[PDB]
Amino acid sequence: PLYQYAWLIPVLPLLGALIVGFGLIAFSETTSKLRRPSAIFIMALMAIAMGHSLTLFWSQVQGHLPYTQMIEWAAAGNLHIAMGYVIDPLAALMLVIVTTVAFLVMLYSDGYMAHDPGYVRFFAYLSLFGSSMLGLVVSPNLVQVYIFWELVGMCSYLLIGFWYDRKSAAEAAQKAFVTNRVGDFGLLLGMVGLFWATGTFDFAGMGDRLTELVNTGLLSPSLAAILAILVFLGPVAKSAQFPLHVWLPDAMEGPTPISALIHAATMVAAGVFLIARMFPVFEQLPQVMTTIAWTGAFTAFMGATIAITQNDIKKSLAYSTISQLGYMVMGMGVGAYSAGLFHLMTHAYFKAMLFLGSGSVIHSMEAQDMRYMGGLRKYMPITGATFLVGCLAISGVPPFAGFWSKDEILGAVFHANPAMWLLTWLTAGLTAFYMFRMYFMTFEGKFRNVESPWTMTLPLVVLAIPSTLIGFVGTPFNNLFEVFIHAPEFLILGGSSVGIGLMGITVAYLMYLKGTPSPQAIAKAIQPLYQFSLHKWYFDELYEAVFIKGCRRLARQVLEVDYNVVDGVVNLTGFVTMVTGEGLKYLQNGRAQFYALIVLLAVLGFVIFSV
Amino acid sequence: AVISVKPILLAMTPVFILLCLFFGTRNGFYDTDQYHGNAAAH
Amino acid sequence: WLTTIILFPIVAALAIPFIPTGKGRPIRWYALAVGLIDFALIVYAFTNFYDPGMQLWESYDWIPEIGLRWSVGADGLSMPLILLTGFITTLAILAAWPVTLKPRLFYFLMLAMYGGQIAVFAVQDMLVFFLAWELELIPVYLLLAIWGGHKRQYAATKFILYTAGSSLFILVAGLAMAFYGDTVSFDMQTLAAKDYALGFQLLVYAGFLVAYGVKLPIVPLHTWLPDAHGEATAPVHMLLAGILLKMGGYALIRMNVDMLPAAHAKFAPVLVILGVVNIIYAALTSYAQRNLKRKIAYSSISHIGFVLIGIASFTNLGMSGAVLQMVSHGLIGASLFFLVGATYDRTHTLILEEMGGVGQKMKKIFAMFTACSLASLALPGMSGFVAELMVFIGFATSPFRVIVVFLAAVGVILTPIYLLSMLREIFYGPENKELVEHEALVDAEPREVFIIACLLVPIIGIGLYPKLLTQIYDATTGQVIARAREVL
Amino acid sequence: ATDFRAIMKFDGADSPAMIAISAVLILGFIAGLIWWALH
Ligand SMILES: CCCCCCCCCCCCCCCCCC(=O)OC[C@H](CO[C@@H]1O[C@H](CO)[C@H](O)[C@H](O)[C@H]1O)OC(=O)CCCCCCCCCCCCCCCCC
Ligand SMILES: CC1=C(/C=C/C(C)=C/C=C\C(C)=C\C=C\C=C(C)\C=C\C=C(C)\C=C\C2=C(C)CCCC2(C)C)C(C)(C)CCC1
Repeated sequence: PLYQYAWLIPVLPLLGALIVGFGLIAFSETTSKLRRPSAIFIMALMAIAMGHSLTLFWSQVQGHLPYTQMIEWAAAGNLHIAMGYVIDPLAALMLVIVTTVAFLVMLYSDGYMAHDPGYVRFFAYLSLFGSSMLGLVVSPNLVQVYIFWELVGMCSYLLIGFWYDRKSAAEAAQKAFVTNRVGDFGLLLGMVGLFWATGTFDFAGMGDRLTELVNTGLLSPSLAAILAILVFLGPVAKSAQFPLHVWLPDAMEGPTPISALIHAATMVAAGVFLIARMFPVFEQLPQVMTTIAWTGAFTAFMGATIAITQNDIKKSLAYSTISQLGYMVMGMGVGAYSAGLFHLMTHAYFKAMLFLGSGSVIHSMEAQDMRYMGGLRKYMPITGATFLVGCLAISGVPPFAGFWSKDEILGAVFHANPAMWLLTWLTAGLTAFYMFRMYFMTFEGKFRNVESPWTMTLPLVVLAIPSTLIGFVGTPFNNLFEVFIHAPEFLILGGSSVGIGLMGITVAYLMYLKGTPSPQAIAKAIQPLYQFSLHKWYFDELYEAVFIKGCRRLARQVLEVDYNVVDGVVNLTGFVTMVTGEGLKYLQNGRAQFYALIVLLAVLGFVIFSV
Repeated sequence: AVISVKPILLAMTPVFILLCLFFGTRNGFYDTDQYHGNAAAH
Repeated sequence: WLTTIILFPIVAALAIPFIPTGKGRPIRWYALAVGLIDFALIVYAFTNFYDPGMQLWESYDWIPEIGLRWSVGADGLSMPLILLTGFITTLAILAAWPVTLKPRLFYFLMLAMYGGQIAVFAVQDMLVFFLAWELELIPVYLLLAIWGGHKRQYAATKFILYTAGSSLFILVAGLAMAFYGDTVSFDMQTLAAKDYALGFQLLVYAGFLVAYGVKLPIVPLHTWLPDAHGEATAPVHMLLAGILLKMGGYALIRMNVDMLPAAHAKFAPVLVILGVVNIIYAALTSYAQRNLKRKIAYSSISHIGFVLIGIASFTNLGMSGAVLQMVSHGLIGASLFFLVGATYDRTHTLILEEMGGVGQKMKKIFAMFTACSLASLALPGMSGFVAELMVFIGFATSPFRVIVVFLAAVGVILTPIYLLSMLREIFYGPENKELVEHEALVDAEPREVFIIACLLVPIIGIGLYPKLLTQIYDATTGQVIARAREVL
Repeated sequence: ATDFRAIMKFDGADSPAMIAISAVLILGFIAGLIWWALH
């Protein structure tokens, strides 16, 4: 049956890429001119994976218990290492999300990539991405949530640096790799600690052993807390949360399909995915849930504040998705396990729609700047309508899914620690503002400066269907999402969000559509907080000043010590045994009488210390 | 269960020897198209 | 078998001086056939290699007047490295096709140091060990001084001087342990089964250390490495960086953990802090260095710290992490320095800021070099990460081991800094102007791609299912560490 | 030295005084740690 060849899911795409990789290295010209059949081959592989995952998801919602099939990977005398797969319902959900988004985006990128070199290497990278993340999801243990959690990082390095002809992509890829290696430093120390203390890594025994040990002594209270925030320092890098957020928007120098996978709930979700599968390390530690929550909250306020003053559409959606990841991490912090993943399962669809629509408009712009693209929708009906739907999703207007997601999380934040409410609330207002000036500046008005495919547009509709219909698996009258995903009246609270969103959309309508206030003179006047938040909260300059200079100076501080204080000391040995020879030969002077001296006077000292 | 390297090696190394002798013939840049040098790095 | 393995390359090398030619072509095929036949002898003598001790040892008697015996012996701890040298020196010869300057001497010295590298592992006599350790000097000296580099004078001279003056206490130490009692042993086993007092255990240990810490360069005992690995062509370098450092590590294991365990237990913290110093030091000195080759040499110096930590641990896992790191770096650095040699051959330049965007026309070396660079750092799916992870786990499982892990994991951040900065400086960006008018090398002739593909298959096969390489020495390392814990 | 002329362009790092008070820190660091390790 199924559940035996579940390991087959990462292998088909990988294999595809592998073959195509051997086709890009050997037989380069053929596979470079063999564009579309390789594409649909990789697509068939991902489609088999998608059908397999869908059948698993159906067999798991219908009813079954999890089926893990592990194997011993690295062995030694007493201890062991396990590396296999488990299929719990959360894994199946994330699996189907990954597969569907990857299939649709692969079809999209069949059209996004015009006559262009690198049409097959792209799909090779993208199938490797599929394998990597699909293998990350199916993971009983934590060591396997580092292997693929870094394979996805290198694949992001590759995809960002697709256009290696350019210079900005190289720096962006280097940055987005190094920041994730900081995250790896964190999670690696956390793993080595959780193995040092407990003696196993399975996400369930790791909690039983921790609560058992803390019931006794042998480590407490901050000796189980230091190696629990290090684990969280991985998601901070991979889910773009504060303070490791600078890598995500600069990764937008890469293509749009890429930026739609690795900014949907496919890669950055991995962070919160980890936080889902580690609550049996965090639930028995209320000293770090608070840290996680306020981290997510400050991230939300950050991404909401920066995106307003931006003018580049893609680089604005970057801070938007940072903010939404912040909402999810907030929900993870204060208790909620089955409400952060609802926003995840909703955010893997409308944000991808927005990125794909951005790719469509920037492709139909012969750039990238909202200020130089005025009223479209005279030629972009489908893209504009679906962008509008995804824009409604990330704000109020309750029939759409993002309200049903950003009501549960807000309710959880209100019942527990309502001080963190009233900041998230205005932040939702800021979402409603920037996402609708992203529309009124872009798809409505007069086309200021100076037309839509088919393959590029079907995915947007196929994702618009979820983004309007996902909200109805929440809805706390017949809630099915919380029962299928479990951890091991309300109008006064909900309608406030819709009212604040109406405030935001109204302030956006009267300000960019016609502009009866002064969008320029509100920032070309006394107010300096347009410069701030357009220099993106100087963190970038801060790191480039204090940190990148630090190692770059310390390297010389060490290397001259190496080339002078270490090397010169031993070369001095050769110098000494050279000058000794140069100065001792003068004993030999070319005089027989000097030998007559130091022959018999050379001895007669040998008699003095003799008798 | 456990997998052993012995038949893997026995199956790979003849292919390695044959492909080594084969790709020894396949060459290029070093012959005439460029590279007046002599493989010394001076 | 081992005697045939060691003597057939050397004996067949003595035929090269009387071997027809018109320009220099039929020498390299002969050398490659010799290397391939000998590798076949390795892997065919590996069929009858069961997997605890010397699974085959063929002793003889040359000089009974001293105690010298031609005691070859394979082992779980020495057979992977024998395979490694038999594979990687063959691929060095399969990389040295364009050698036109004095090819007879090239393919004689290369075959001489092909038996001079299998012998150091397939030897159990402490005098013949010294002989084989020593006979790497003149061949490497000529390999560096004739072809390869402008500073090759200072490099080769410094190499031979340091690897003679620190090939110095190995004999002294073998003697110092040979005549403690009333038996003229000169044999690994018979001399490991002797009770050595602490008063000179930790003196003979330092004698071994001054030797095994210059070839496995530790804190200042490295300054020969940048000069000898910078002024060196690729196929020379593959040997010099993939086998000899492993020779130091192997001999360190077998002479300081089976044979002086009581002093090992007292000095191991030194090796540990030295290893993390090695990592951070080499990584900073690599990110500072700008040329192209010295960078990767310091990267090797960085990667050896995992070996120091894994040997200076005391569990059954750190040792395997060390050996796995060794077999990993032997496969990684070889491809790295091969690609560096190729890139120099196409550009006739090493310096980074003097070239950029070369990956627009020379867009075959860029992929291979990116892959080997990802393999250098502790990337999962490869053997470079399995070693690091096993080192961390095994060490922490055993200097209050929470600070040294924190300092050794800095390499995880600090390796991609200079590697990816090197990639950015070389291959990314817009093509240079006519300042680079060397005609960007016709992207890696299939013959280079085969080299790196056959170096890049075993590494992935290890990184996915590492037991392939660990099935070899689970028994031997188990016995070694059982002994070293039985003392304590 | 004069070879290290790149983005690595810190001026006050090649002088003998700064090299001395850098080697002091590095040697004292390894020495504090070797004393921490033995004891
Ligand atoms: C039986 C077990 C099976 C398991 C095997 C597991 C290993 C899996 C390996 C899968 C490798 C998939 C990647 C394939 C992409 C190759 C792309 C290529 O060769 O481009 C080669 C391209 C060829 O260039 C392409 O084709 C034409 C060539 O003329 C065009 O002109 C353009 O160059 C471009 O279209 O080279 C370049 O021009 C650009 C190079 C860009 C840099 C790519 C380096 C990527 C290397 C990643 C390798 C990671 C593998 C290690 C990680 C292992 C993870 C387990
Ligand atoms: C010989 C030998 C060995 C080996 C063995 C083993 C370990 C094996 C395994 C094997 C296996 C188990 C296999 C696997 C396979 C895989 C593959 C097949 C993949 C990869 C490859 C390829 C595909 C490549 C390609 C490329 C290039 C070349 C460049 C870059 C890009 C790419 C990556 C694409 C050892 C080490 C012991 C030692 C020495 C000798």
